[PDB]
Amino acid sequence: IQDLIDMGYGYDESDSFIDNS
Amino acid sequence: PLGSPNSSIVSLLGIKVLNNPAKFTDPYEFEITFECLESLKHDLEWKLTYVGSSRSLDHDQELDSILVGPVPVGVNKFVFSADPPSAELIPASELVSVTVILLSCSYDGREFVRVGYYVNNEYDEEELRENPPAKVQVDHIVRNILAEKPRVTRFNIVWD
Amino acid sequence: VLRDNIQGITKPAIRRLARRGGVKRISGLIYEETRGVLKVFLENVIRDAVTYTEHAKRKTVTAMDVVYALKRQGRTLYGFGG
Amino acid sequence: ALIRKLPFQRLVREIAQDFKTDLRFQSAAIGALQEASEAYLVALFEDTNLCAIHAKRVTIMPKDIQLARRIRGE
Ligand SMILES: [Cl-]
Ligand SMILES: [Cl-]
Ligand SMILES: [Cl-]
Ligand SMILES: [Cl-]
Ligand SMILES: [Cl-]
Ligand SMILES: [Cl-]
Ligand SMILES: [Cl-]
Ligand SMILES: [Cl-]
Repeated sequence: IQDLIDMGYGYDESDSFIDNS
Repeated sequence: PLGSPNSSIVSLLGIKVLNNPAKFTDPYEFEITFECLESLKHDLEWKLTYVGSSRSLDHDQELDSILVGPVPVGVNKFVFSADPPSAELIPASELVSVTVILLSCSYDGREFVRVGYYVNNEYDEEELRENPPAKVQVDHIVRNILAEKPRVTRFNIVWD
Repeated sequence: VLRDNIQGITKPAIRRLARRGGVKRISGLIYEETRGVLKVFLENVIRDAVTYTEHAKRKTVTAMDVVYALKRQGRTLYGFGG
Repeated sequence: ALIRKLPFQRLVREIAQDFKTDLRFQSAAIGALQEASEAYLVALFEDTNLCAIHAKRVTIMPKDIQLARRIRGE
């Protein structure tokens, strides 16, 4: 469950490829 | 009722390789024990595939296939005596080497389980092992199936 | 745009993963081989992932889209009846 | 993670856009893919190791990797 919480962390969200809306 | 990854009516309980090790040209004697939960309309289709080359699927050999049915509910056992591969269809550089055999079962053309084994091929004489002949001497090749370490891959299919 | 990002997967990363799998020594040939396999896996899963995404009339692949795609590779266990 | 996330992100972006350029990912989606990719490669190397061992060899070869793919029912 802890891995699920941290799963999205650590990537370059500046990338237009990433949409976290 | 309960959410489950596996919904298969049929599941394997064990497989014994009766003749191991064996000559390259010996048939494969698989004693297959499985469980069937419900009655099924169609038969089970077992296939044995030999990987002739690790570099591509172009040299795969379907060794044998058997239809088993009608399948009764409960624990079942049968012996699948599958034909050996053809040496001449295997690249000579890859014949006396380790490879893979795939024992799969499908229902109405839908594969639900695939059992992989490693198989090593080796000459039965020390001299031949140290110095492989230019032409492969098939009658001196012994195969060894790693029957204690099968890789069992289950798939989810629609049954009846 | 940049290409050949499969080369971004480094040699020590590949050795790292191999060691975790119990493999201590790998030759130079293993690197490109592993990269090839990794690309194929990623391609296959992303294909299946998008299928779940487009079916939901969306353009952004979500984590659950990936999970559903992963549930199709089939479960590989060691031994029978596990 | 055993792989740096930024190089993995670039790889995912490339493959995804080569499929359909009109496509975006959540960060947790990339994370899900990376965890699965790393787990898949580790398991692969385990069977790669087992292959070489049954071959009575001590060093893995490209063929061991390819055979490991076949044996895992890909
Ligand atoms: Cl099973
Ligand atoms: Cl070998
Ligand atoms: Cl030999
Ligand atoms: Cl064994
Ligand atoms: Cl290095
Ligand atoms: Cl990182
Ligand atoms: Cl890295
Ligand atoms: Cl090789």
